[PDB]
Amino acid sequence: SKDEEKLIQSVSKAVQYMAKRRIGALIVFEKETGLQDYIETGIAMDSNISQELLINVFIPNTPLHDGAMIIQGTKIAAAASYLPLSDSPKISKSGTRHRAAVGISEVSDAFTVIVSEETGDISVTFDGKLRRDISNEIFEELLAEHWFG
Amino acid sequence: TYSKDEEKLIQSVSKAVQYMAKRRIGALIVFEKETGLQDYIETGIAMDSNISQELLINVFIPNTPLHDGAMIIQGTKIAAAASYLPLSDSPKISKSLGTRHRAAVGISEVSDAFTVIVSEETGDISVTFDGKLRRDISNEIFEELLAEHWFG
Ligand SMILES: Nc1ncnc2c1ncn2[C@@H]1O[C@H](COP(=O)(O)CP(=O)(O)OP(=O)(O)O)[C@@H](O)[C@H]1O
Ligand SMILES: Nc1ncnc2c1ncn2[C@@H]1O[C@H](COP(=O)(O)CP(=O)(O)OP(=O)(O)O)[C@@H](O)[C@H]1O
Ligand SMILES: [Mn+2]
Repeated sequence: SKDEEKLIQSVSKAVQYMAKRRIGALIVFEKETGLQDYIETGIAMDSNISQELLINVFIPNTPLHDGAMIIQGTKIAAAASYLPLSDSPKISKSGTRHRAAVGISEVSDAFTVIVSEETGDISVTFDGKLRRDISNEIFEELLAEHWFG
Repeated sequence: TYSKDEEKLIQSVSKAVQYMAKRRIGALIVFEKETGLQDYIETGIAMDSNISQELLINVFIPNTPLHDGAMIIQGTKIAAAASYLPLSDSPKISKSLGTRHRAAVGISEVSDAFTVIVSEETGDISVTFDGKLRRDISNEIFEELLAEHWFG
């Protein structure tokens, strides 16, 4: 819908911004698995969403950059939350934010996007499986589909 | 005298303003009284967020989109960031002063809002209300003024 696409653009434009600037980011989009347990380990925001706020949160050396940001519907549920970590061998040993995204994907049906601190690649995790280095067009397609759809 | 959650907030704000004072990070926070600032809210970015010391710090970090302009609070929620306020033209304002000070004042003039400013250059905490700017208040005085202007 017309309003849903503004949010996809807001999110998609923020991760592209952080991709080029090499800012690591970890954003969880809640489906039907309740993530209120993982929200409560972070800082509550209950915030509306905007490309500018998404970028501010993940600025390095800031309080909210540490941990995952959790989205519930149209609002920022929390920032700086910690997700559990998977120990599966398929994970390449070459980041923790990648560990956290797979972790939450094994324990929930959430859709998580990761931007790599070192490479700037856009990766996603859902259904316990990591999808690495996807293009922006592919990312918007998947985000639209898992987030609303 | 004040509710436990009400005191949660002050502290939150108070710890955020102190952190930014020592680091010389400029900040501008407007607390809405009864004059509606929705016109000034609409010039920023909407947030409608809850308050925490950590978010207040993130907003005003230099070189970020949300740092330039004012943060406007309505009750318990951050209404918007990067809002712009009118600039005072009073002759008494010192040429030495920053735009934001100029701004706070301005806002003071046309509304009954309570505005706090931390100067990038000195780290001094100043507050604004009723067209009057009171410079360099101490942290203890700031919590007193904020509590009474914010929650009456
Ligand atoms: N429980 C948890 N759940 C989710 N994310 C976490 C987490 N603990 C830490 N993080 C994220 O992990 C990031 C830091 O990871 P680090 O301790 O620097 C190992 P790293 O990610 O491999 O660094 P690198 O990516 O540069 O190699 C933090 O910035 C935080 O965002
Ligand atoms: N109308 C307004 N309302 C609120 N804040 C304002 C404002 N106009 C400017 N500011 C604040 O003023 C600060 C910049 O001070 P200025 O006097 O404008 C030097 P500047 O060139 O604008 O700094 P810049 O280097 O960020 O451009 C900005 O952080 C912004 O926060
Ligand atoms: Mn200037």
